[PDB]
Amino acid sequence: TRRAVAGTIKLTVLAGKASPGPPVSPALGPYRLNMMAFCKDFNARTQKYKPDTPMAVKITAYMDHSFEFSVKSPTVSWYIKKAAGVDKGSTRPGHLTVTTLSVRHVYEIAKVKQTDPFCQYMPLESICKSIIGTANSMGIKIVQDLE
Amino acid sequence: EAKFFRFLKIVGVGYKARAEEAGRFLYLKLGYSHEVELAVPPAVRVFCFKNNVVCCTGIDKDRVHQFAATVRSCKPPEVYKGKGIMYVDEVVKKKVGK
Amino acid sequence: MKVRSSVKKMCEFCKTVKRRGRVYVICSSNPKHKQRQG
Amino acid sequence: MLKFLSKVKIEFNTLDPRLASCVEFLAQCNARKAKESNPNCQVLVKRRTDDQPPQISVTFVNGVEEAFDAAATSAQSIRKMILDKGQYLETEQMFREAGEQWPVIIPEEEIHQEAPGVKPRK
Amino acid sequence: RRALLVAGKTKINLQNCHFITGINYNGLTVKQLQELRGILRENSNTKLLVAKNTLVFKALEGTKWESLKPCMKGMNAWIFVQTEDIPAALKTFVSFQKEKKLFDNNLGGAVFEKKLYGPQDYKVIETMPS
Amino acid sequence: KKGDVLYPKRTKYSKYRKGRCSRGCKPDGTKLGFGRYGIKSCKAGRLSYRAIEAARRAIIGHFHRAMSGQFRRNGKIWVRVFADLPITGKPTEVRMGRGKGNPTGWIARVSTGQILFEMDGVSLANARQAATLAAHKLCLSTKFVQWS
Amino acid sequence: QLEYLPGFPRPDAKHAETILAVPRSDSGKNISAKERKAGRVPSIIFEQEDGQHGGNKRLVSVQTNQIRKLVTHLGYSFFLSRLFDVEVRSEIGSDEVIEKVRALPRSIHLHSGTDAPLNVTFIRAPPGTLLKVDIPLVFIGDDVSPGLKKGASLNTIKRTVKFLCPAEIVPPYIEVDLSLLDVGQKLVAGDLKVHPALKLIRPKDEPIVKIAGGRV
RNA sequence: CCCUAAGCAAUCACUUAGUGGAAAAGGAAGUGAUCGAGCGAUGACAACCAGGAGGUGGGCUUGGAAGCAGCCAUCCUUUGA
Ligand SMILES: [Mg+2]
Ligand SMILES: [Mg+2]
Ligand SMILES: [Mg+2]
Ligand SMILES: [Mg+2]
Ligand SMILES: [Zn+2]
Repeated sequence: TRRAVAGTIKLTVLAGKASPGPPVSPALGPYRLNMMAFCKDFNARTQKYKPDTPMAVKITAYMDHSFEFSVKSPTVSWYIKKAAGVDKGSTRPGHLTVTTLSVRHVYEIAKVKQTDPFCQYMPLESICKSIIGTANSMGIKIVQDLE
Repeated sequence: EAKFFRFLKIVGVGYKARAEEAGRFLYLKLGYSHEVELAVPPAVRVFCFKNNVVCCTGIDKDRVHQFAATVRSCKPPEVYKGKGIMYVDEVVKKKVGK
Repeated sequence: MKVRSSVKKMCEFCKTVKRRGRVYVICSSNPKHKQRQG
Repeated sequence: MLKFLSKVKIEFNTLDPRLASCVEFLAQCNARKAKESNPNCQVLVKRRTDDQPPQISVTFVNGVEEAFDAAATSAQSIRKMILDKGQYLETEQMFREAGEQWPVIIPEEEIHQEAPGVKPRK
Repeated sequence: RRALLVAGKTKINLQNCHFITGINYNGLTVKQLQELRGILRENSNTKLLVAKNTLVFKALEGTKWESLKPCMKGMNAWIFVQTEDIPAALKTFVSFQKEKKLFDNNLGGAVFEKKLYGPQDYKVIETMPS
Repeated sequence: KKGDVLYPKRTKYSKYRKGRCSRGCKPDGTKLGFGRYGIKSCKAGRLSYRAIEAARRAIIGHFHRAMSGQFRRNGKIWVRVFADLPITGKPTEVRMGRGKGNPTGWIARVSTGQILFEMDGVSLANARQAATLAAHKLCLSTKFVQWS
Repeated sequence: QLEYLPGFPRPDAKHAETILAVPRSDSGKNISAKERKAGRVPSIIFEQEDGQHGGNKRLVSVQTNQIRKLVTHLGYSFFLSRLFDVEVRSEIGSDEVIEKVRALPRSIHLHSGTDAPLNVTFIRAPPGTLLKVDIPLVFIGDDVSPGLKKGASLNTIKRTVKFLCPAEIVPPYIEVDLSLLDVGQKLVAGDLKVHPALKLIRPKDEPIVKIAGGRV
């Protein structure tokens, strides 16, 4: 708008548990931000979702304590590790292997990732190859068909 | 008629400036026991304002800039708290003192 | 001022200037980079 | 850059090929670093189909209006000369507020007079 | 190499084109540019490209889009439209402008049938349908 | 070889004549025999085995810090100059002739155009800078040579 | 069948200059130093048919700037495996062309300390003549190699291969593909993809490059 | 040139250090001559303005590492970037 943007700080909060002290303590207190109205607005929208889900919230801080935030889907590392197996990344990715996913989980994860509020127009090939590039970065294997 | 202008800012607890005779004599108080008197040369006059700001005003660019640097050279800015005489647009970078 | 027989530019704000027939390296950022050839 | 102006009026023809300097001054004067520096300063864009040549007409705080040749001088040269006049206006105002007469007059014969070096004295 | 890139980028886009415009993108961010490109790519049959003015100048030579030459100065985002429905092509910018409150980014210049209409002049032609 | 410091384990004779070393060139040109880059000499003179070892240590220590991991030993070094001439020397407070003195060290005779070092398995910039670092330990004037 | 097959490299048209020479009247270090001081490289053009009795030799001198430019741009080995046009005229700027001929640079002498050219040798190679040509190698596909991906290092045993080549189809270089070599294996001189009319002088069981395992 | 017998000798270039008229490794890049290369009116370099993103906070480490303590990978996309 016309307000002098100070910072853009991100966080991950489990769904439904927006109690403003364990993750909403010093993280938002470092930038003088409020803890009540943001938590009310956050709990006024994650009522239709499964709880204990690491929802991504980016909040644009301001000098007049105004919150203008959009809600992001949970992280693609979470989506590609929880739909695969153990959540432990490799000591040496690209050479040491943990899990394996063929073609299908990445494709439907791309379909879910299309629901990002500024991913209305990115093509599914773009999203799928981005997730393939993320999959290369923790050490999981991708094949044509696991059998 | 004057064309060439330069401005100086004085930073300090009890550091003062004053013009004496029609803008031709400059007097300064820089924390010493005595004062500092400088005679402004021809083609240049000096003026003092209410923000500890000294103006060197004149018609010859060489003499104006040389005399402004002359007034600056009486006390350069220190690096630990920036006290002294400096230029208005000049940035002084400090450092912490152990 | 560091006086030596091999002056160099140690960063990107160092300039070589020939003053009175002597080679000086002057720096705006770090005053520890001031060098004189001699 | 926007500290010293009160109103700016930009006028040009959109189908005439000499609008590069005037739209570049539009880019210079409608930046994010500009409008926060003077919230009270006004911009005035006018467009016309007829053949009035593109002009930049500005005013300052102290009632001085200046017209510039936006057809043949570039926006950056305009930006330099507005500040060249602006700092003179600021110096005039700063002298006038303190009780000094403006303009200050110095006899134009001391350029020939010899001057010794200025050595500071006790 | 980038000359060949944008030469191909305009050679593909001129294969079905019928009018061309250029928008002043002063003050528009990357996300709002992407949203304009999205609105005008799904909801219409149009395409957006920001290119070198002299390169489009050289790449439109020898073509019926040779009249454009005055209207290529400053900040130009070239919109090429591969379809014919100019009411739905030009009302999308009205909806975009009135929704996101952007008066600093307007339509400067357009080419239709060897003619450069004024920005006031291609306002009534969006009213007529088909 | 002898690890770092290079001199023969034994020789036919203990003491050798001084000889001359200020002349001599490669009369046919020079080309690299093992590596892609190399350091060759432009002048002719003597080099001691300590200087050759210091230059080799400088090159291998520059590769050690520039490239780590599995590429740390991807750089290969060939030392094509060998020091096999003993030099002698009489101590202080001794008169002129009672024979020949005890040996003190070993030298190598270097001709004009002789390749001292050869490098492979690294980048061109790393090879150039390692040659730059190694030439500051030798008394002779050297040039960087490239395979072509 | 005296033409380059498809799928093979050809000499570039960027470096297809013509070499200009003027006659030289004597041999020896005196006239050689005089020509080098004047700014010319001594040279001789000769043929194969009579090795004794000279060989229909002609003593010429070429331009130092041109020869140095050719050697610097092509490389030392690449200059020696490529044919050139030689035009010998009576004077620089004259039109009295004495001999225009298609020739191979048999050798070039470079100073061991200053690397200025001292001597160029040209051998007449019209079509139908057989030469012993040393062809450089070019190693490609080092990013695709599984052995190099696993951290092994490359051991280039040989850089140039000597062949018997008819003049018309002398390859400028040989492309060697390293896409399908893992740790432990080597390529021998019989794996080079050349023209079938070229005969390998060296035996085929000679290693060229081996990928050896890294220090685990 | 004078000291000192005989030329402020003639033509074409170069240095401005009293080099000439003592001394290296190394440093700086003044001033000429010549051979190439790279960019360039499709607009270069210097200058001014406005952007310089998304997956993503890539994982491992880890009281904390988010592009920027260390290790591995260094991909993919919209794009004008
Ligand atoms: Mg002889
Ligand atoms: Mg006399
Ligand atoms: Mg002297
Ligand atoms: Mg000297
Ligand atoms: Zn510095």
